[PDB]
Amino acid sequence: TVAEPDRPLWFPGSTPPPWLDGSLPGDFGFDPLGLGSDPESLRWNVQAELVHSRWAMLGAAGIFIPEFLTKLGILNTPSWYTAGEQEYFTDTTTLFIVELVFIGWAEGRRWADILNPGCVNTDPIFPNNKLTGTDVGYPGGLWFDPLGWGSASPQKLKELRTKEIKNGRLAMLAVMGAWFQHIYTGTGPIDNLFAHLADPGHATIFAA
Amino acid sequence: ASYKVKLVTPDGTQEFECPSDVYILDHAEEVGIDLPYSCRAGSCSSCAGKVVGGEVDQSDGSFLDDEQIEAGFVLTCVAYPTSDVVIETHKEEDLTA
Amino acid sequence: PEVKILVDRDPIKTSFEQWAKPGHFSRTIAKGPDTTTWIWNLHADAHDFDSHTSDLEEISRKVFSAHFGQLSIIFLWLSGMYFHGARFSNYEAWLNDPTHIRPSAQVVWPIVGQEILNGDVGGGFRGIQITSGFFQIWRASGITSELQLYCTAIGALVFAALMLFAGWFHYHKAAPKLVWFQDVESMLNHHLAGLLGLGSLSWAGHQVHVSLPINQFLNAGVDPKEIPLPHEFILNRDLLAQLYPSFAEGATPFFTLNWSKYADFLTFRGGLDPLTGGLWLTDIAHHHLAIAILFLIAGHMYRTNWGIGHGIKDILEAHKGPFTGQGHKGLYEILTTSWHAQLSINLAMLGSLTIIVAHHMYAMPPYPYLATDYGTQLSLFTHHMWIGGFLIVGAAAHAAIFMVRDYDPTTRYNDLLDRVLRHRDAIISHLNWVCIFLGFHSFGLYIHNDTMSALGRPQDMFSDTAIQLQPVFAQWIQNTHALAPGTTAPGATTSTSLTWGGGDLVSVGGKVALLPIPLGTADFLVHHIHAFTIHVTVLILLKGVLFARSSRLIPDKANLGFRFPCDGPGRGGTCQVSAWDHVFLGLFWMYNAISVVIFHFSWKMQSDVWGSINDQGVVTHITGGNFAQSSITINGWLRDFLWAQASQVIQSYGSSLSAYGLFFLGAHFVWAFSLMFLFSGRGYWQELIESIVWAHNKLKVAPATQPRALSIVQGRAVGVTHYLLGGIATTWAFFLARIIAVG
Amino acid sequence: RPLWFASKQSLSYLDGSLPGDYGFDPLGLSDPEGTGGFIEPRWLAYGEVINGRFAMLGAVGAIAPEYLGKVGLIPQETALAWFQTGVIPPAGTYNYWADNYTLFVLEMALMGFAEHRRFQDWAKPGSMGKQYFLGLEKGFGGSGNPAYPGGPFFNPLGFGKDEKSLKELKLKEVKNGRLAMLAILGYFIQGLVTGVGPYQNLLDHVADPVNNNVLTSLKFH
Amino acid sequence: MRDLKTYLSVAPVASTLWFAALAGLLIEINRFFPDALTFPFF
Ligand code: CLA
Ligand code: CLA
Ligand SMILES: CC(/C=C/C=C(C)/C=C/[C@@]12O[C@]1(C)C[C@@H](O)CC2(C)C)=C\C=C\C=C(C)\C=C\C=C(C)\C=C\[C@@]12O[C@]1(C)C[C@@H](O)CC2(C)C
Ligand SMILES: CC1=C[C@H](O)CC(C)(C)[C@H]1/C=C/C(C)=C/C=C/C(C)=C/C=C/C=C(C)/C=C/C=C(C)/C=C/C1=C(C)C[C@H](O)CC1(C)C
Ligand code: SF4
Ligand code: FES
Ligand SMILES: [Ca+2]
Repeated sequence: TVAEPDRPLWFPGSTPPPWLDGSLPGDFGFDPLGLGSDPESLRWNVQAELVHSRWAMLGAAGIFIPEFLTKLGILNTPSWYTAGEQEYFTDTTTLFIVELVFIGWAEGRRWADILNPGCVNTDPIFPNNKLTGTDVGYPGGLWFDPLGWGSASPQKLKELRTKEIKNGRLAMLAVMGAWFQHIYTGTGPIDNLFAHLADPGHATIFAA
Repeated sequence: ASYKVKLVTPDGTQEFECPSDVYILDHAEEVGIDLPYSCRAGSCSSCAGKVVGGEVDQSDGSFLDDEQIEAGFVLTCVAYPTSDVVIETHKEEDLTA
Repeated sequence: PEVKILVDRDPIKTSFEQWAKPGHFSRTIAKGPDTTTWIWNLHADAHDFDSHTSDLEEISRKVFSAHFGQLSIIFLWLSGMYFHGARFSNYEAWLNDPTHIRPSAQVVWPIVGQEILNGDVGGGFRGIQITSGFFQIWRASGITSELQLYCTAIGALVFAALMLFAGWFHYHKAAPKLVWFQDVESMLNHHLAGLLGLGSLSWAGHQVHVSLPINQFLNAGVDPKEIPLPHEFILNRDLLAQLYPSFAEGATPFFTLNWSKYADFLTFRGGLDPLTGGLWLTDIAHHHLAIAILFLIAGHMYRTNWGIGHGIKDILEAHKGPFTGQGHKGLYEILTTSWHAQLSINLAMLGSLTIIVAHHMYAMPPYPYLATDYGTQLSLFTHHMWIGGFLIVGAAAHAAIFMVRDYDPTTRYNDLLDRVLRHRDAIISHLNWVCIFLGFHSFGLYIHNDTMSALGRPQDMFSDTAIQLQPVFAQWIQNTHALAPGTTAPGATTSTSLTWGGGDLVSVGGKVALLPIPLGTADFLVHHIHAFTIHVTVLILLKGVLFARSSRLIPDKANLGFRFPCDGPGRGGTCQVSAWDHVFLGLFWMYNAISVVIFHFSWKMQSDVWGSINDQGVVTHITGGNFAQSSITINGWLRDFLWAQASQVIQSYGSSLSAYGLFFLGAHFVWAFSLMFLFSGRGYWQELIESIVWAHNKLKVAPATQPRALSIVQGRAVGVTHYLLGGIATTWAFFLARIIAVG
Repeated sequence: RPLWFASKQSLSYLDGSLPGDYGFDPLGLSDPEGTGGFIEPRWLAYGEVINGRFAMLGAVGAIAPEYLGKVGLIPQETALAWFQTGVIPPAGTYNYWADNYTLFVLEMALMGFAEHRRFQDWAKPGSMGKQYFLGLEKGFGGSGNPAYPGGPFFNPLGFGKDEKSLKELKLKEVKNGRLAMLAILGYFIQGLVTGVGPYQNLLDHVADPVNNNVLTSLKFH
Repeated sequence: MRDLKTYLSVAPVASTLWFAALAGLLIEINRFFPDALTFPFF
């Protein structure tokens, strides 16, 4: 709600679309297909981009740290791709069922709050407990914000949030690259990086 | 919504107010300035008239020349007054030619 | 005066809002539906551009971009053909042994037992045998690996996207104006010299550098993988000079004018290649060279911008005499202001051309290994005959549209049109008479023959054994065509085709490619039947065109339009007076004529042309040669052709040809289903819909868009559409099953 | 103002404000009557300018190596023709520090960065000197005319601060550009027909004129 | 984009999608339980 009129623009010289004013964080005026020209569409897709970005960041960590310290002899975690099968104390379908129950509860809560803000705030068993964040997609409270780190007043919250959305975009792209490299090649990503670094002028995709 | 209508007529020129979702004829019927009609169904030329200004919705109009709606004539009984209009009455024959 | 590019910027804006409002083009449809009739009209008037508006500029812009859309579609279909040849085909194995592997470029998934349709087509492959003749084209092109087929599929996909973008561009961003379209002299100069001249020159080039050497290597016996790539022939030229010494001098002759030194690969042989059963490639390259020269010169006739040339108006105005008044004065103004006149002339010529293509491609087979592939030959002849007939009928449709909507002696007067209009009565009288006389003297002979054969009087028949009717002129002409090479054509060796004669027979793989076709009493009868059918079709269509505006029965017919049901039951009853109804009636007669043409060709080829030859040299034809003696009665057509050759299709259940057995029956069903629409009328149907609607109302489940019965004209159109589909599909299944089964 | 094959149509709109305006337009491409996309006359003048500039560069560059292949310590393995350096791999390739495909991608990246900005100057004149570019924006303002942007970058030495200056220099520029365009076309069709290289071709013609042009119509390959 | 959402709900497109999905469903059912003449369960 501070309509920055001359922000940075992904394509310099363009004139941004009318619905991309400057209020939202991480705004750069990129919607050439016009997929966010309706306010309800825009807010829904804001939630979708946010949650995708946080999921992608978790995933990018969980690949690229364990792989970079598996190449180095720190740990012995198998290939993130082939880690789908190497079997644990149970099988996988039951593991999936318990994950399903657990995470589906939380996603239904987030659902409720997306369609009716602040209407699931407190706990039924313990009504005294209450989430303290007043925006959708930024829950706060003790569980999601015990450090108080998040809640503040603009120019401070707006920058932190833009930083979040940019990290998230890079993480989405990162895990996408991990996938497509390990499907194109039959390697690990850190192997790709080391090979390309040892011969940049030749160890590109144009090796087949 | 309910724009003001103006109708030149041998009786004179009178105004009445009436919502855009209506046909002109029943609205001149309301206040009581008599106009000539036969069909009330858009299939003859007794309710014919032309316009001084603005323009009138002729979506549900039929039995007209592929021009009668581009050079002025209008049937008052199947017409929605989208604007504050100023129209003619008793205009069948200079339409009939 | 001068010729230039003329364009407007951004005439219409790209938007989706008009997609969500159905029927934006017509004011009546835009209003929205009350009854279901709306939904039909929305589709019937979708491409009637000159009825959505009055402005000629808008109609021409729409036509141009619609043409781009059609070209994009055609490119996508070509892309599919090449991709399927590359990915799901047995083309390489067929390339290895063409006279044993039957071609196949479509496989099916194993879903409900339908994998039985994946039949043994030879070469370690199981699928559907195709009859479009694409392998023959790809071999005549020089294609020897599936990578080239992939490459052409990708190129065609790119070209399709390009066409679609150009279609959007010329309508929404850079739309040419009317004066650009109305320049016909520059257009003709470009299509004659640029599209047809440069096209066949470039193609002659490709045949000289790729098709000729690769086919020389293939006919020499070399493995299709050990043949050099085409571009090698261009980089290293000694490869070419080994096969054709003339490629050593290399364009010095073409300038030194000693064209004789190219006689290596530019020949005038005539006849077939006795190794592959096709025309000599050295003849086809020389042909294309000559055609390119002719067209490139002919594209320099009309004046555009430099004085020199011909004015079309001047040519037309110069022609007139004492029988025709002022004729041809006023046709340039007409042929530049109506799209329907242009479309009629163009459709007439393209349909006739397609029929000529059918004849010439059976009689002088262009591709290698096509003549002995009997299914492909039958398929191609039949397909192209059907296309030609349909286009000729559309020609009449659009001549009638021009007569109803565009002809106007008040502002564009032409004399010849006026005089034909002023003696249409005598015209239609004489044509009517000649069709009656022609029908008596051709079908009547068949009826005489059947009755004499059933009355135990075969010596009173019209046949080669009793009462001969030999086509002397046809025999005389093909005898002249036999003696031609050496006497009236000293530069030719063999004559143009093997059907003319001379006692020369060409065989391939123990099959008969070509031999002299004998003309007899049966040929005389069949040809007069054909003249009869064509004359009748002409009578119907020309009567529809000439009386499109007025009659002695309805003197103001032009005011009722081009497509109207009737003018009521009075005057005796006036159903089907419109010109649309004449087109509707002419479609049935075109179907009749083309069906008889393809039956005559199919029976004659098997009976006296196709078959197998023995090493001793005794030809056994597919059918025994029974066309000369059984074709002269109707009972012989019912017995020896239909009943005896439907055996293959009524016995395909359980084999890989069972899809044809299913389509046979489905097509019979669709044909019989159309008779319901053709024999009835909409009053009965609307009254039945009344009671059904009552039943729905009883349960609060009745629809708000009130159901109506179809229109009168829509009833006729649905009827003829299903009739044609049913009949043509029946013959399709019959032909393909029969020809694929025996061979 | 000398005229070459002028006409009363071309001579209408070709008044003379443009450098090297010779009234030669036998096809009538500059006619402002029905102008649309990429047929507008300003874009055609800009396109001639850019074609000529790149042609001067490329025409001097495609002959430079095989000239220095004959004079100096320049190593002959780095003395190739313009068609046997990698431009047409079926005619000769090399082994640089990269792949020739990575080379294509990287060169396209750099030229995308250059040409998208040059265009955006053409379209909304004055756009690029407004958004942040790590500095590098104070010099990319422009001059109102696309083909002559000026600034601290494209004119360091400050040539032509008057009108006669600029007109005379612009004339010489477009004329040399046309000459180099002709030269590049000649390069192409010579290097196909005789198939040896333009410098070698010139040196094979300077000796004897026996095999000037029509001799090579035998087209060895 | 809203206009596209409307257009996608026009009758021919809606029916096309509905029946393509139905076809996939029946095809996969028959690929899993082929050649069924009876209800063999209960
Ligand atoms: C699921 C991912 C996702 C989603 C939902 C969004 C959503 C959004 N983005 Mg974003 N973006 C993304 C990914 C995504 N983005 C990535 C990865 C990048 C880095 C390349 C960007 C860079 C970016 C910029 C610079 C900007 C946005 C902006 C926006 C907002 C504008 C509204 C809109 O685009 O309509 C709705 C969005 C969708 C309907 C999602 C589209 C999904 C399509 C169908 C994917 C198509 C396939 C893809 C092209 C190819 C995938 C393969 C590839 C990964 C190899 C919107 C909320 C603008 C903004 O102001 O942000 C606030 C803006 O300026 N985005
Ligand atoms: C270059 C070829 C060409 C072109 C451009 C046109 C163009 C035109 N024609 Mg025309 N016509 C042509 C050839 C052509 N025609 C031929 C060959 C014939 C002979 C049959 C006709 C006969 C004809 C008639 C009788 C009429 C036109 C009319 C029209 C106008 C409106 C057409 C329309 O939108 O209807 C809408 C198109 C459809 C509703 C599609 C019909 C679908 C058919 C019936 C189904 C075919 C089955 C399919 C092939 C296979 C079955 C698939 C199925 C099993 C799934 C339009 C300007 C009409 C007119 O009024 O002119 C002003 C008119 O009534 N044409
Ligand atoms: C790339 C991507 C989205 C890209 C979208 C783009 C570009 C759209 C752009 C545009 O539409 C806009 C915006 C506006 C339009 O006008 C224009 C276009 C251009 C159309 C999302 C990726 C999103 C990627 C995500 C969310 C990734 C999450 C990954 C996780 C959770 C990892 C889980 C794992 O646990 C497994 C399962 C196995 C474990 O062993 C290991 C690991 C691998 C760690
Ligand atoms: C005027 C007119 C008008 C009228 O009306 C008509 C007419 C007549 C048609 C017209 C025209 C004429 C003409 C002549 C034209 C032409 C132009 C040109 C030539 C261009 C070029 C142009 C050209 C160009 C750009 C070029 C460029 C180039 C370059 C860069 C190069 C590069 C290179 C090099 C260095 C080397 C390497 O190894 C290779 C390469 C990489 C390759
Ligand atoms: S309504 Fe039908 S039956 Fe009656 S006159 Fe017209 S076409 Fe003939
Ligand atoms: S009464 Fe005739 S139109 Fe209304
Ligand atoms: Ca122009």
